[PDB]
Amino acid sequence: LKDVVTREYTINLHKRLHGVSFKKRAPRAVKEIKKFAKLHMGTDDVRLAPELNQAIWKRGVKGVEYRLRLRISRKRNEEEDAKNPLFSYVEPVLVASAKGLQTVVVEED
Amino acid sequence: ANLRTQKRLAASVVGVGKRKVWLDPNETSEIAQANSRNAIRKLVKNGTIVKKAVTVHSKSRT
Amino acid sequence: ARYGATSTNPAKSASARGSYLRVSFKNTRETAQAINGWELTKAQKYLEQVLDHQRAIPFRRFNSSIGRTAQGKEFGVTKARWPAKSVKFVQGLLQNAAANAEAKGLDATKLYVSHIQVNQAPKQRRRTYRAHGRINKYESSPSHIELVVTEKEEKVVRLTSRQRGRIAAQKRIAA
RNA sequence: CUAGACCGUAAGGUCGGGUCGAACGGCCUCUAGUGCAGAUCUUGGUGGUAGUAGCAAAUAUUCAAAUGAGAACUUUGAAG
Ligand SMILES: [Mg+2]
Ligand SMILES: [Mg+2]
Ligand SMILES: [Mg+2]
Ligand SMILES: [Mg+2]
Ligand SMILES: [Mg+2]
Ligand SMILES: [Mg+2]
Ligand SMILES: [Mg+2]
Ligand SMILES: [Mg+2]
Ligand SMILES: [Mg+2]
Repeated sequence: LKDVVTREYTINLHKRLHGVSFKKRAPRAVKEIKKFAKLHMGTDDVRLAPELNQAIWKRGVKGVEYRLRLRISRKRNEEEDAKNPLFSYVEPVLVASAKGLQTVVVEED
Repeated sequence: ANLRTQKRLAASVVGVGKRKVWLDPNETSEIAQANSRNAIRKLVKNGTIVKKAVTVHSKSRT
Repeated sequence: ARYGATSTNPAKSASARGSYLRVSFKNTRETAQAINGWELTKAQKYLEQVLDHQRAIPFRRFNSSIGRTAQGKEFGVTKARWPAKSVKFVQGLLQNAAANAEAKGLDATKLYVSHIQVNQAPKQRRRTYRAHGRINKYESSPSHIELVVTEKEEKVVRLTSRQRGRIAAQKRIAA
């Protein structure tokens, strides 16, 4: 299919961080997002925008949001590439509410 | 690069703590070439090194 | 030169060494024994899969109180590990011996690890501090590693008078 | 060094082969700091234990870039 594609996802961080230790809720949220992007785009290489990291840690280490709207852009690895030819780039989506949104495909052009 | 010395110099020159010294991440090489307090002063002047204003302790609730 | 016992043709062999290597001797012995006798490219692919935890190094001698894994299944074992530091050192020597082999003119596709040997290098000494003002040794167990890659290559009977006569008798009553 | 050989009940002696590099034996006598398994023996070296016990107090780290062969840990920025 189209190796380079970008989509809109909402991730239920509530169930993924359910029961997780308080001091590692936000670091676990980072790892769950990387796992999420790996599952959806099939890329081992996942890179999170610092503004997405800021979104994760907005309410501190213990107060990750239940749902988070993400824009995942699978692209072509360049600049003296690593092993993989493709990588996923995750950046946050500014929405007043991250609820009641479906996975959609973003047109680059 | 290692800018640990430049940030300490910038704190001394500007007169703030190291916690208040902002070094431009896009000017790492130019900062690295600044090894003297005179060079730090010129970098503060042209804005490569910025004073990074105080976080406010508001009294309005008090 | 002067390796351990080898029984191969030096003309179609190449070799590599690393001495005094700061890497666990027990782990490196197991890693070496895991690729002993394998074809060279099969072992290098396998070592890459060990690095990313898809396949394991079976631990057969130095394994008391190791954990258990399903990745030991293919080797008939339950105790297997992923010694990344040993694997890096071995695959570094595999690369060198390969470089030596096609420097000598050897063919790549017929190369197999004919000899791989790990020996204890001299220990590097540190100290660890114990209860009641006691000091104990805190030692590294370094490794000497050597390996050779080789191209895969493709009574008079004494009879008594009775025995001779019986043979003659069988010949005159058989045809 | 040598599950190669021979002599002696034995302490031992001799020979072959490998390694090695500068001295050393047989016999008659003289002399002793003259023979080790032990001494919680002395000094030094080395194991099993064992890749084991563990590396858990001081609330806590995270994203990206830069550097570099290599970055959980270096630097810078962002954030907590
Ligand atoms: Mg629970
Ligand atoms: Mg245990
Ligand atoms: Mg201690
Ligand atoms: Mg013997
Ligand atoms: Mg000499
Ligand atoms: Mg004596
Ligand atoms: Mg003794
Ligand atoms: Mg005795
Ligand atoms: Mg342990």
